[PDB]
Amino acid sequence: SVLLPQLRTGWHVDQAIVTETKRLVVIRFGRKNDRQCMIMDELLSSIAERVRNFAVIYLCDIDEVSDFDEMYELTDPMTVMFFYHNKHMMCDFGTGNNNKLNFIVDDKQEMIDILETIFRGARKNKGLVVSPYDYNHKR
RNA sequence: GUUCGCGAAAUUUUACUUCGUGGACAUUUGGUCAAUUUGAAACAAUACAGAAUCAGCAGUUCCCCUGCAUAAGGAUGAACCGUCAAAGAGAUUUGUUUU
Repeated sequence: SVLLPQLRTGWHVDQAIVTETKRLVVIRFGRKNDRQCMIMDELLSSIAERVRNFAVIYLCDIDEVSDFDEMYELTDPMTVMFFYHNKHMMCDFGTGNNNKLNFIVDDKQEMIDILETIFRGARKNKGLVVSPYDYNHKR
């Protein structure tokens, strides 16, 4: 958890998205007290060093910044989201919501494969990517 | 209350109509192509998932064979033997077989 930096204003979020051209921007929207928010914080905290080349991971709190709540429709304790060149990325996970992310991923390798596949499909301008894993038993 | 099935009646055995009877009798979600159009905001155009394959040499790493170099190291053969050159001056001797 301490490994990943946190974004304390909406402008740190926005500039974090704008100033980074060549690698994905991954934000976890959620609060420190939640049960599901710390788990993806640990999972993403282990993965950050492997992936630092082709992606970077940041942290955002909903109570700290409530500005994006209505715009991206943030519900559930946590939503992970993926941004490439200011463009919100999108991938059909089988969860029925191709936007953002909700559930807690299990294995490191499955999440690194999601990051890798979203990245690779993102370099081609492709809006929708198809994950190798449809988890929809979860949602 | 809806259908399927069996028994009874009114008529031409199956058929309609009604009685006695055995089941079956929920709705949704997980279902978005991406890319592009100077405006009070709609899915209307514009694409439309088409969103290179055989062969050759060389080069790094080790091994062997054969050359040439270099550093060291060895083995053996080779018939004949070492304390000047020129010019000038002085001193001593010099009848017949092989010319």
